[PDB]
Amino acid sequence: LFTGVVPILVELDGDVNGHKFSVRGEGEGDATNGKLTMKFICTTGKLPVPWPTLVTTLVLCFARYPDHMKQHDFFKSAMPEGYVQERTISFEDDGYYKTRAEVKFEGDTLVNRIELKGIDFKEDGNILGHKLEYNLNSHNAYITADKQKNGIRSNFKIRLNVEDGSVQLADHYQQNTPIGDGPVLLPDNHYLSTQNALSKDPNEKRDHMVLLEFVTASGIT
Repeated sequence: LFTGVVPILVELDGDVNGHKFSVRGEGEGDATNGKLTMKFICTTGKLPVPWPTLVTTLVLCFARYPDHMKQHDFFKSAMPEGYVQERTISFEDDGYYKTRAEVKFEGDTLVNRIELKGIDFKEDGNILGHKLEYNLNSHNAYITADKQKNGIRSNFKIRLNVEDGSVQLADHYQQNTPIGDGPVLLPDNHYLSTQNALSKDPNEKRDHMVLLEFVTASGIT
């Protein structure tokens, strides 16, 4: 199921401050090496927010969990029926993203289907005003079990690069639960670490993002 390369489809329907948009993505995942390769297209025209602010919303089941941590891989153990991933994201000095997603297999394809709402952004801020560099730093995230809520949680911060040279923080608050609320593997506390390279397709005319990404779990011997 995750042994070799798996095709991925991402579908995101959003609106920020009432501006409606949609993103579709295709690529593949290789959980053996923790590797993702994707191309995302804005199917509604110009993306009304910067692409770097959507990377975390646009499949942690492809993180590399080494052998000794397989008993702590919530994301794969919930497959193929899948999980719900929900986030609140607070942007420094600006608005909020509220996201709900279902991650599951639909046939041979791993599908991430997302709804996003962005509330109370400034029209002339860094997000709606498109003032971010086209880049995303490497980041770490602490993963904990929530036995009460039958799932896992994670709170982490992302550092966005602003075109004036400053840094803008995005505080992420995350919760995952299995689709169907059935029995859930409860991991011990551990970390996920991500590297991501954002680029462009020199022949693509639509608003788009090419992504190469590497995610690895650590923290349990």
